[PDB]
Amino acid sequence: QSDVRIKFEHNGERRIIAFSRPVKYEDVEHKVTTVFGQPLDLHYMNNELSILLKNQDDLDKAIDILDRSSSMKSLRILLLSQ
Amino acid sequence: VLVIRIKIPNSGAVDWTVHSPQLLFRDVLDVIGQVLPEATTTAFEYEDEDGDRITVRSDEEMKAMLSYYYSTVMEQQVNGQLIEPLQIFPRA
Repeated sequence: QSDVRIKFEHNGERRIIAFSRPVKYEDVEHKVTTVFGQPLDLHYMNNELSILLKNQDDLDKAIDILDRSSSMKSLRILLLSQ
Repeated sequence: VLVIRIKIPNSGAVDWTVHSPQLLFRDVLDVIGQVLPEATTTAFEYEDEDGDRITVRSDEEMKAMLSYYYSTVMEQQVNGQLIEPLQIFPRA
């Protein structure tokens, strides 16, 4: 429990931005808007599986996976247009 | 003391020894422009723990880079591994 690192992927580029805990969905979505210039859907990725994070509950569960993981050090989030 | 290793063409890198004043994203771009004066550089990449190339375009992104680097250095010191500089790769 230090900052949550989110590895955003968008159009062939990756960007890592750190978020202070507790991380709010609204804050992640706002960061996506200011960094990438438009609102974009958050797809949490693990290899061939992914899930749309639609809300605070969804994000919290993704962070729980990150925190329980002995391996993972960032949340990989693929950004796609709604 | 932070050392930033700036990749250059043809098997080199230029090491910049940064002393401690806030290091700004703009300052890194300025140094890259000195080192590579025939290139247009507006960003740079580094490699994360997954080996993924991560593009840096702002101070907030540069801060996440530095935090990662410092964590890595700290672990290396503790576990007695060779400490490497922070390698970056300038970017159009």
